[PDB]
Amino acid sequence: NNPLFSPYKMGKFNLSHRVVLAPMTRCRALNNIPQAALGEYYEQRATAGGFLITEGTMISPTSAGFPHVPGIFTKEQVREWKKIVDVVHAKGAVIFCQLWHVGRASHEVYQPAGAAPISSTEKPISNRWRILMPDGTHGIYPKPRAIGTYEISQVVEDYRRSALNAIEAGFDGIEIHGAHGFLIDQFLKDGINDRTDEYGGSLANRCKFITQVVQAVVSAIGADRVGVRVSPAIDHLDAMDSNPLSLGLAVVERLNKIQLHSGSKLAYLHVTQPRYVAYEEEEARLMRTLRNAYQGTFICSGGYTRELGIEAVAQGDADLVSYGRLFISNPDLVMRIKLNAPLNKYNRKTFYTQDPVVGYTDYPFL
Ligand SMILES: Cc1cc2nc3c(=O)[nH]c(=O)nc-3n(C[C@H](O)[C@H](O)[C@H](O)COP(=O)(O)O)c2cc1C
Ligand SMILES: CCOC(=O)/C(=N\O)C(C)=O
Repeated sequence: NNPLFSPYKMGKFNLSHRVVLAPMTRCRALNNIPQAALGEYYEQRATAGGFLITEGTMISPTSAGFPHVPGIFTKEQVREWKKIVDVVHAKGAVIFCQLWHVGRASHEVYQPAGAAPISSTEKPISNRWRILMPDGTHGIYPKPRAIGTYEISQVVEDYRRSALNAIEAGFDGIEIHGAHGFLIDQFLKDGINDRTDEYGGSLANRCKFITQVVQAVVSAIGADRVGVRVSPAIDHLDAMDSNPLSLGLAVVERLNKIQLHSGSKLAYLHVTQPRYVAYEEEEARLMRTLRNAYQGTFICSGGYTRELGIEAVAQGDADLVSYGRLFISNPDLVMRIKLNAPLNKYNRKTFYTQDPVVGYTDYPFL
């Protein structure tokens, strides 16, 4: 029997199988408003008892660094998300909204009034990386503005309000994007965070921001509706730490403590496999070390296949396995994995284009 199709209780959510739609930015949410195309896309991939995580979603007007990504900070956005959540729920799926602030991984073109993006630091991403522009060219990451503690508290409140908005739209929960060199990771990683106040220096201080964000959303909507994504070891946007495993374990310790204090477990911890990039024994052991340390559900992501996902669940390395690129090109990926049916190729050229159909909803079913 296939271990990916054993049921799993993710808190109060009864999942029928362990194949998860990973969060993926696709840039079809024109003008940051969820569009009907998103409803068709998520409906195609929804299954009864299956778990879906949305594309990263803006928590505020300054949180974007990609074109046409959805927000959930306005009532117009909430109204349009509600239509998408309804069609997914009609298929029996569980769906979480990923809350995403890019921090310094932005550009004047994505910021109100062309202002500088915000970060923990004034250090820019280096010129080894270039940002996708709305016209399909690539631009230069600018120097960010380093925020003070008042502004940090405002950003935490943006997460809190967005979590409440997600519940209003009908989402089952939210995921905190704390990975991949974006705003939260710019506080976590000692290769970025050069602060001398209470949010920088020590490992404890670098973990303060993610702790406050998670506590804020747990207080607002309940721990069992909150997932947290991190990537202590990742090659993306100059987000390195001198001791990735200790960083990961410090975050896990904080999450365990939040659960004890709240008297409830989070929905899950979601960790990117260090092998995953946008453009091996030590890697696997880092994943298992974090899993063994965390008191709760563990989702693994990054480079998984049918065989590797089966291995992960069978060996106890993870409870759930999220798939990205193969879910782009296989709307019925869950069914194909169950049947061991051949998978369709994906076309990177249309990952981030705006067409509501081409490269988005026109990948065929079996
Ligand atoms: C087009 C694309 C967009 C992505 N956008 C996000 C995102 O918005 N938030 C996030 O946490 N991860 C994002 N990722 C990472 C995926 O969630 C996932 O971890 C990765 O695709 C899994 O590896 P796989 O593609 O080999 O399955 C993205 C990946 C792709 C390919
Ligand atoms: C390389 C890791 O970064 C990602 O996967 C991502 N978002 O988190 C995007 C928008 O591609």
